[PDB]
Amino acid sequence: MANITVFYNEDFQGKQVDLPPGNYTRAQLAALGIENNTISSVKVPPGVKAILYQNDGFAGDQIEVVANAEELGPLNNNVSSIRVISVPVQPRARFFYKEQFDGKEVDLPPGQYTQAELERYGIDNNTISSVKPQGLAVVLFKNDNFSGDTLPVNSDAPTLGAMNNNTSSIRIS
Ligand SMILES: [Ca+2]
Ligand SMILES: [Ca+2]
Repeated sequence: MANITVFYNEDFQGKQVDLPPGNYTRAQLAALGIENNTISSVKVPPGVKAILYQNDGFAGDQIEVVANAEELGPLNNNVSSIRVISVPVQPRARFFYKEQFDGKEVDLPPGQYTQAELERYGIDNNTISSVKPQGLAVVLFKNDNFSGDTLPVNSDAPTLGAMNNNTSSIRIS
């Protein structure tokens, strides 16, 4: 019942398409219609972990995700091959764009992120705000390699766009 959902245009914009898990490429896609510069944004719920592949035929710099990716990454200039495999259930956290549990919503599973993936994997170098732990507590860092001042969000906070200065790294515990 799971299935990844891509977006034609960037910024989580542009008609989306639901593709079933499993491994496939330009061949299967040829059957559909989309291919190449199209898988701009992505949205993949838990229960499964996806792996993207720039060049078709499963080649080129690959990627790995299990949540949504408003801004995939630099290699987003070309996409066609992918690989998805079911995965155990894992809680996560939910962040909102505007300060008011609103605006572009993004979420990430438990783990660690830096000033590169995090931003280009859920939001960006900043503009976070209101957070809502969907299952695990969230901790923010104000420096690369998660090393410096921090703000451990041990609970609900539908408003935080006034403290986290430049979120360089995070740790969903
Ligand atoms: Ca963009
Ligand atoms: Ca806020």
